[PDB]
Amino acid sequence: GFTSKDTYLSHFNPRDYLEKYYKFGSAESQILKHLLKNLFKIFCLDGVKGDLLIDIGSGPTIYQLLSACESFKEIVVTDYSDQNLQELEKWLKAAPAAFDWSPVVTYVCDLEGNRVKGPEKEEKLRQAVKQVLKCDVTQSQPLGAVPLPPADCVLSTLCLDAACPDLPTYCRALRNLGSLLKPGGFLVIMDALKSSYYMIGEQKFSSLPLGREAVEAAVKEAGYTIEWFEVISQSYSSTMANNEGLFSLVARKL
Ligand SMILES: Nc1ncnc2c1ncn2[C@@H]1O[C@H](CSCC[C@H](N)C(=O)O)[C@@H](O)[C@H]1O
Ligand SMILES: CNc1cc(C)c(C(N)=O)c[n+]1C
Repeated sequence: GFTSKDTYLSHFNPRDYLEKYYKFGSAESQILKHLLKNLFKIFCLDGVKGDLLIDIGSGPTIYQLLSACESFKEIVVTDYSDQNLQELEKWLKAAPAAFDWSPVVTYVCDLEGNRVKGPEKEEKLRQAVKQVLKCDVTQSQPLGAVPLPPADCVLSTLCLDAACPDLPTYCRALRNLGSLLKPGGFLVIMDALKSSYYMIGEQKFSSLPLGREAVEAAVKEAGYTIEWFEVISQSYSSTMANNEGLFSLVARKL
């Protein structure tokens, strides 16, 4: 009774997803602001840095990487959907048909103290992203046959509830992402709480409805130690999903 992963290849419209959730012109904008403040805190205020960050289930979005590119030499973006990766690549290659992230970029520049302007920030992100890869979090080797050095950080925003049909798969996915991480490496997860679906227009997608206790327990079971865990009550618009807030966590691999 859960969305099949092949539905992501064919029925997840990347430009419609961006239009629906990331236009930043709403509950969606309030959530985006909070996600950005947390990412800024992690990568710029806390010591989350290194040579390599792997972003898991990036979809067609870059917002989750804007603060990260200040702290990581290389960012690898990954997703199950080739269509999502193509939409991402349109922005990376600064193509005229690319999504306009400029209000989000400006917001991050403001958070970071206006040290740089939008164009410099976008260029820094474009230079950090060297690889755009296929991933499947449900597999023991999420990146398949593709070899990568162990990462300093694995980040995943709004992916794991959508990718995991049940709690045992969710715990296994956390172990699978851990295989990409160096010992003592950072795991950064942000996702919806108690959400059983989300919509992109008329297209419905399943979500695993987890509470904060189940998320914490799965992260400890998967071999991590939690540094901090935050719950926000703000939910997406009623037309989009049925979540009861969002969580953010930073953990280290044992
Ligand atoms: N098994 C799986 N492994 C990896 N990615 C998967 C997956 N099942 C679904 N996904 C991806 O999970 C994403 C959910 S959308 C979240 C996109 C983005 N990180 C954001 O913050 O908005 C989609 O891009 C979808 O292709
Ligand atoms: C904004 N993107 C969202 C939003 C929600 C609420 C869910 C979910 N897990 O229900 C998944 N995605 C990918």
